[PDB]
Amino acid sequence: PEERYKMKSKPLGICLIIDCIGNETELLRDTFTSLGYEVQKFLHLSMHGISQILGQFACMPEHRDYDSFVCVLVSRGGSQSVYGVDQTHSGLPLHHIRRMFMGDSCPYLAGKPKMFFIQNYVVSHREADFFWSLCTADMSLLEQSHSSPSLYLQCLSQKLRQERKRPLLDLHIELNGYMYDWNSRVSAKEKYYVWLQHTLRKKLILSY
Amino acid sequence: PEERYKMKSKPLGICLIIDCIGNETELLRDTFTSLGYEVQKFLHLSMHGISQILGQFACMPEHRDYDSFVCVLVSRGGSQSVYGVDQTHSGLPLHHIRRMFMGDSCPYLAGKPKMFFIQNYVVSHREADFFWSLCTADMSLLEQSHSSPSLYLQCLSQKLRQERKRPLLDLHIELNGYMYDWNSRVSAKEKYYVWLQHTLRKKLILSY
Repeated sequence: PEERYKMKSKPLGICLIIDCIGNETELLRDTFTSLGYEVQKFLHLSMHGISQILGQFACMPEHRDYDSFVCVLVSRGGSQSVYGVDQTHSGLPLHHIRRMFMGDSCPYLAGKPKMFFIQNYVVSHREADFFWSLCTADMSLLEQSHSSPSLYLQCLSQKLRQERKRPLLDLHIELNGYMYDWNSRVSAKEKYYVWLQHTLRKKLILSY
Repeated sequence: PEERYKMKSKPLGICLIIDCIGNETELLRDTFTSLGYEVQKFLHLSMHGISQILGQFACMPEHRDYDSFVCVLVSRGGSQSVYGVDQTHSGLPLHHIRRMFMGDSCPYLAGKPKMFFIQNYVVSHREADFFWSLCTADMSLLEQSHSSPSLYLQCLSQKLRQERKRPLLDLHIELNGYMYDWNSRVSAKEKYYVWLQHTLRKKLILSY
């Protein structure tokens, strides 16, 4: 009875990683490579560079042969937007990003789980099958150490790599609990806020 | 290892039902009574009546002895607000509702799952442990038949009553799929849009 997203293709799908800060530390490259994804990572992209690359990945016909898609984005930004490496106050809207992968603009992934994991650093029907995890943290953390991976990326890597058989949603609940516990022990500026929004229609497990 | 919210008290908690339309049809009263909740239902409340009652339920000291809280609200409203039976265009903000049950204003439910299931009809740290399911539907459905329960309430009742051992989140995923399938077969005005937002930190199952 219980429906589950088909997850059998080899690779499971493409995992697009855009790290505009430099602290992703291969954590998710290694994690998703280990889960069976084909990872392509890019560094030092401006907003225009981000759109160029996102546009190209949304158009690949090889998605047709894959069961899912993963996108990891690490960037400075505002609420609901990313700046890439640009010094700006009007960033690339996040909704414009997910918009590029909706069924109409991206037929090849129609009916397939499209997962977005975003680490943002800020200054203090066609929409079914999307998984959108957004972590916001204070920009001061980058001034202190821009090469140190956020706890969100570390925890995400740990959970997916160590418990790939549990549903993604259940792992994310534990990540929620993990971030809440961290937040309760540190100063305001060291905290991580995690927002999750999804339109999944079936149980999603990143493995066979 | 896997954490799960404590669910053993008798009753599991209070289930507050506010039906300002008249179509709840005892579906959730029966469902939650069957799961072990003490149900209290109110009808024909204005925005002021809704706040009066919500305020009283947020203050009950008996929550101290319960493991959770459930609130079902059925009302005409705007986006993110409910009018109760008032003819108005500025309703009671939904965020003002959840605000009344946060840890600071509601210590007795601190660390406990607070579940809100809302059916709205519209014209075309302190925040951990909240589960917020909001269904929006077109007001024209009430003109046609204000006593007919929405499919959202019917499906919710069916899932919880027939599969009380599965986590609430997994049931809600199936409800998502159920609503998407319904939406794909009918006209715009008969559709139901479901928005889910939560801050759960552990697996939530409404039974022992």
